[PDB]
Amino acid sequence: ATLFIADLHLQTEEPAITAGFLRFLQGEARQADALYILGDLFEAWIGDDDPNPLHQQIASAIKAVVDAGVPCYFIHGNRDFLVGQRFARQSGMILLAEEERLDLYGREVLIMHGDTLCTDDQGYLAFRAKVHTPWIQRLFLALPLFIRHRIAARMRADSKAEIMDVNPQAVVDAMERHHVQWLIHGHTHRPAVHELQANGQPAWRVVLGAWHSEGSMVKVTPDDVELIHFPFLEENLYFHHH
Ligand SMILES: CC(=O)N1CCc2cc(S(=O)(=O)N3CCN(c4cc(Cl)cc(C(F)(F)F)c4)CC3)ccc21
Ligand SMILES: [Mn+2]
Ligand SMILES: [Mn+2]
Repeated sequence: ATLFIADLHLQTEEPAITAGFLRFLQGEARQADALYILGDLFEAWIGDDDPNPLHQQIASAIKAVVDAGVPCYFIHGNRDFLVGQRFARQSGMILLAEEERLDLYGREVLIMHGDTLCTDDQGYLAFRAKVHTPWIQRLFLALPLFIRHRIAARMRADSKAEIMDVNPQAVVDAMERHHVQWLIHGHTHRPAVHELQANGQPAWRVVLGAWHSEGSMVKVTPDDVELIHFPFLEENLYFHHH
């Protein structure tokens, strides 16, 4: 089985999500054929030279899965688009492009984070165009770490002062550009299975859920596609009247 997760938004202020991800990496991920992380693994990223200890804890936990024989892949999200090759080497993950076509047990599946499908939020897509410009990234990464920390903290507070869903035609355009009947993405935080038509045949868009109160993953087997929700920590059972 191949596993897909996204929108974990890991941060030191949310240790329960971190503990759930570590339990997921030590358990379910070890039995998988592969693990794909489709963006927004971290709530924020200002560069691989960030000494945030959470980054090294996550990197060593993913590396343990990679050392256990499970290849791990990463597609950038809107929050952690600055994740680079330094963290990829520390974690053993392979960085993929914003759109990838996979062969999962015979069926061709398109994977992406999903923010590029939300073409109705032109305010966001302008922001995305800027921060994805290579010379803007090189200039930001050259700034000192404490400057980058203060830039990110101010932009988060300013953005805090409602995620737009995908555009239906953008979905059709992507699945026809890649000639696929299956699409998996996250970003929108609306876990669902949508039926549509692409390339003159029925197609399906599978959406991952954010790790808010419980975990979320998509499991693709040769026999089916599964959207699975599970608790973060081990919910130890313990023991009404007639
Ligand atoms: C809609 C959306 O996605 N948002 C909204 C707010 C937000 C903050 C983060 S962040 O905290 O992780 N961080 C990432 C790197 N950022 C950056 C990068 C570059 Cl290349 C140039 C610049 C420059 F503009 F300062 F030059 C700033 C600083 C902020 C991530 C995503 C988002
Ligand atoms: Mn997200
Ligand atoms: Mn996102």
